Amino acid sequence: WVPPEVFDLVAEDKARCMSEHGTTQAQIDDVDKGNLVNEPSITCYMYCLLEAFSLVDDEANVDEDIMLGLLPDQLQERAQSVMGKCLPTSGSDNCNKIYNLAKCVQESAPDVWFVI
Amino acid sequence: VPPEVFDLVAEDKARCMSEHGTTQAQIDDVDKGNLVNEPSITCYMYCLLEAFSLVDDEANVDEDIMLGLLPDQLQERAQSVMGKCLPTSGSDNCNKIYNLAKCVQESAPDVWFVI
Ligand SMILES: CC(=O)CCCCC/C=C/C(=O)O
Ligand SMILES: CC(=O)CCCCC/C=C/C(=O)O
Ligand SMILES: CC(=O)CCCCC/C=C/C(=O)O
Ligand SMILES: [Cl-]
Ligand SMILES: [Cl-]
Ligand SMILES: [Cl-]
Ligand SMILES: [Cl-]
Ligand SMILES: [Mg+2]
Repeated sequence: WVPPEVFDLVAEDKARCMSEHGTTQAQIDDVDKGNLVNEPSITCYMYCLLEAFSLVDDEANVDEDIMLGLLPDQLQERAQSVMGKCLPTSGSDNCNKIYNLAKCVQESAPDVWFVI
Repeated sequence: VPPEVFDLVAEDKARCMSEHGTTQAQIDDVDKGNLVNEPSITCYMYCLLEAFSLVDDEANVDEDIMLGLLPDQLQERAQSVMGKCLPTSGSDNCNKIYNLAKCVQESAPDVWFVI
C-alpha cells in the first residue's frame, strides 16, 4: 500500500464549475450567502454544482428524491411543501430554470439556504 | 435576516456518524484511504453513500448516480473500476461497502475520491 493522492469531490467540483462558467470567488461567496443574480456566471455555476451530485440532469430536470436524501432531518417536511410549489423547473434556459428554482425556494422559506 | 445556511455534505456526515457511533478519527482515516472492516466505520460509509442515493437498501450501487459524481474526463477510468468492483458483495450492507472501498482503492491505487 502506498498513500493515494486524495481528492475532495466537493472541492474539485467547485474548482471545475467555477472555471467552466467564469465565476469569480466574490460571486461564489455571494451565492453561499443566498444572494443571487440572474447571470449565467452565477446561475450556470449553481447548475453545475447540482449536476455533479445528480440533483439535476443536463436538461434542467431536478431529482426530488436525491435532494431529500441530502437534506437534514429538520427540513424534510418543509422541503416536501417547498418542492411541491417550486418544481418542476421553469425558465428561459437551463441555468435560468435553476435561478427561478433558487428564487422560489427563498420566497417560500426565507430562513433556509444551503451550500453543497 | 440572512438565511441560515446548511452545509449539506457536513449535515449528511454528521447524521451518519451519530447513527453509527463513528468518530472523526475514523472518518479522517478513511479520507486518507485507510480502510478497515469495522462496522462502526463501514456502516458510516454505507450510510453516507445511501444518503447520496449511490446505493440502495441492500448496498447495490446505482451506477449512473455513482458515475454522475465524476467529471467527464474520469468516466472511462471510473467505468473500468466499476467493471472490476460491481456488483457489490459481502455479508451485510456495511461489509458490502467495505469490500467495495477496498476494491476501488486497489483498482485505482494512485487516487482516492471522497465525498
Ligand atoms: C428544492 C430545494 O429544496 C433546493 C433547491 C434550490 C437550489 C439550491 C442551489 C444550491 C447551490 O447551488 O448551492
Ligand atoms: C463511494 C464513493 O465515495 C464513490 C467514489 C467515487 C467513484 C469511484 C471512483 C472510481 C475512480 O475514479 O477510480
Ligand atoms: C466504497 C467507495 O467507493 C467509497 C467509500 C466511501 C467514501 C465516502 C467518503 C466519506 C467521507 O469522506 O466522510
Ligand atoms: Cl456559463
Ligand atoms: Cl424539475
Ligand atoms: Cl432551454
Ligand atoms: Cl452493486
Ligand atoms: Mg452527469
